Amino acid sequence: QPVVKSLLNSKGIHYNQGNPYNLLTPVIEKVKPGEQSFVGQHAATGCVATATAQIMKYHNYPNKGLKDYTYTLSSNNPYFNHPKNLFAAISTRQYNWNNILPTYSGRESNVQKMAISELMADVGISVDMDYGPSSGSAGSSRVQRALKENFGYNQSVHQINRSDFSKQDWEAQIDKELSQNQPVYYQGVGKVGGHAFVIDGADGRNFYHVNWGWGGVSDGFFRLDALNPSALGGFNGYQSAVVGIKP
Ligand SMILES: N#C[C@H](Cc1cccc(N=[S@@](=O)(F)N2CCC(C(N)=O)CC2)c1)NC(=O)OCc1ccccc1
Repeated sequence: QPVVKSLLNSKGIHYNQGNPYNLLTPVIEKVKPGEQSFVGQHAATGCVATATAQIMKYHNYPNKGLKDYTYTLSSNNPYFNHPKNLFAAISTRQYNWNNILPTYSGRESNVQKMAISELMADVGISVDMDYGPSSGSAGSSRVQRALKENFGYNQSVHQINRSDFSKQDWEAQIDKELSQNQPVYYQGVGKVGGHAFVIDGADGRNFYHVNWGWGGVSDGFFRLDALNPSALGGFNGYQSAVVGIKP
């Protein structure tokens, strides 16, 4: 195993799901029965969209979108009135990656805040995001499609499932991407549900650096079968990844 210092940290890339990243997500319309109300608030960007956007910022690509996308919200969603359709005019987008900053603390211009909110909403719509105070997505299977068809990433983009490999071969896939200066999309499921994040480093002793997409919270080094962030209370089952992410 090679040693690779965290690729996202080297570029100051630290995104989150709340403000100002979610200023263009759908505004919540209903109160989930018996729950405290989130009406009038923008939905979370979703960890699937945050992890993908962090990878896209690392490559600063694309300058122009390739294809629009539309989908209909799941009728199960208790936060919006149905039927609810969402649309992103990605094919007309001129992404200004000099306005899409590596991280936001609130001191930024509104041109810069709207630039990252544009990307976060475009990416989220591209992966059929189930919006809410927390926002969910199928993850890897839609990330690989969206990066290729909507944003024109390389044909090398594809999803790999943990159940298809030995432990050695699975880690070898991750190690190859990192040594190519290519961060890796990753996701897993725990008792509380699933989460999507980014692998961008390796300690050379089977610990991997993780960017959970929570603005830096619990970021550090973890083993692939012990992805237990302290912010939870792990995402070690049904693990999948998207590799070969490059222009
Ligand atoms: N931010 C953010 C969201 C947080 C969130 C929001 C709502 C529900 C939820 N829990 S889920 O119950 F829906 N869960 C259990 C069953 C699993 C399965 N059987 O595939 C799917 C995942 C998690 N994260 C995310 O969307 O997880 C992507 C992901 C997708 C597949 C696998 C791993 C991760």
